[PDB]
Amino acid sequence: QSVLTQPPSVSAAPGQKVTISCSGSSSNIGNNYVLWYQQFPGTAPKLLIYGNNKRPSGIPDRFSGSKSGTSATLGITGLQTGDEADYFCATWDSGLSADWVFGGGTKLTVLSQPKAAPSVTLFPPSSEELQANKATLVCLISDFYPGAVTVAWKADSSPVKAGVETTTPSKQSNNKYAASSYLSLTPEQWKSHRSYSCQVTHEGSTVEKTVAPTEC
Amino acid sequence: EVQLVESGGGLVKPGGSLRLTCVASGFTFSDVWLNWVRQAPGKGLEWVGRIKSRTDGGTTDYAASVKGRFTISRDDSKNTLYLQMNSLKTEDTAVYSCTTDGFIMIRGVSEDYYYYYMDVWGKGTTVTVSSASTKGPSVFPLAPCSRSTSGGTAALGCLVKDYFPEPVTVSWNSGALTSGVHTFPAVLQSSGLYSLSSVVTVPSSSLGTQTYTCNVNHKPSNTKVDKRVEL
Amino acid sequence: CRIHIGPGRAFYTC
Repeated sequence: QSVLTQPPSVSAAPGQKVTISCSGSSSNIGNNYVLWYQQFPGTAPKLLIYGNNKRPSGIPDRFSGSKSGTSATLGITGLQTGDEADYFCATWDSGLSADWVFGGGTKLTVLSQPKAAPSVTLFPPSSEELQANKATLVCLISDFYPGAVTVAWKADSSPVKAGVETTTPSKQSNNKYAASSYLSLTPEQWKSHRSYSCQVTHEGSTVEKTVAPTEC
Repeated sequence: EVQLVESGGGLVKPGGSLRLTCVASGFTFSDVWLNWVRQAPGKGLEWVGRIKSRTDGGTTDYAASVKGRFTISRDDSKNTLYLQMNSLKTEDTAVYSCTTDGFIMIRGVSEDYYYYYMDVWGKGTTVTVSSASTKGPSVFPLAPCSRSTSGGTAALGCLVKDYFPEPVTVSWNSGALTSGVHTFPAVLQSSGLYSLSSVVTVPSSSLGTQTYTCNVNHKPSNTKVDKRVEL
Repeated sequence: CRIHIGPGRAFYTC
């Protein structure tokens, strides 16, 4: 629900090129001018592009920008390992308060190992938690690369979106990533359905695990 | 140092008030417009408001989400920016940072152009708005629905549930077990309480050869829990 | 004159 919309992640190998898009509305991007920033973990944002397509001092020409309608794009060529970072767009709103507005950010991964599919384990609620009159399904996701996934839950065959929390991926020791997701249920809901599923999508491929109350 | 440094963050209950301060060093503070921005957990940056320089009138603009509740002011003599927050809501929970507007100038023959951008950025201060009282976690075992496969691997873990405030720390077998271990970030439940999980992946054959105990430490409530997990 | 490209700024000043 960031005001400007960016893809959560993009990736390519050293030497290659990528684009990162930023989508807004006429009240922001459409009528105003776009900035792009680079940000490494634990560091401050660094300006890369201003006025849609201009580079400030010290920014090499392999970074470029364009604006089209209510969208904007950052282009990066000749990727270096040192370019791995978060990239976000910004502009302002055309109302009288003139808010600065921002994109949600895009994690750029400069590929340094083969892409790796996540291992998924879905844990059912424990007997102990059920005795406490609660029930939590825990979907644990690990060893994926690059570090971005989406998670979808199902009760039987139907999507379930309520009672879901998911963590943002964090680096493991082997430079692959892990994440977690939780589905909160009443003991009653848990016993009701014949199964619950956690579906994890990574780089266009889905891994699914299912648990059944009448099997645990 | 050329920098902005925020302070004053902390825990406050809904309906309460809190004032943040932001101290500038190393540049002419009175010459710049300043912003407050914030970033909620798992969310993107949101602008909170600005105050202009004295030469431009010293006026303030605010995001619709905080209008009538937050007030920005500046004391040029002290190089200091303030954010006074009143009638705080749980959704105001975030890291709050101050920034300056800077500009790039481009000379033309008849007009000079000035392109503005957020230039100097503070590191931020954390504000948590919650009605919750301190509470130690319940700890539940995480074990899979069916028997592990021969020749394969097995995952087991601990669900650390319903504690406040952050943080908790988790070790396994008193810290002796680190290989294959991952402790995840906390999530915030509807209840206003936090939960996290910690797991370890081991060879299926390793099962039955030793015990696996998660050690949970919640310093804010002076609670420690050891929980064995059996597969 | 000056042209100001950013939020809250008067667009043209002289």
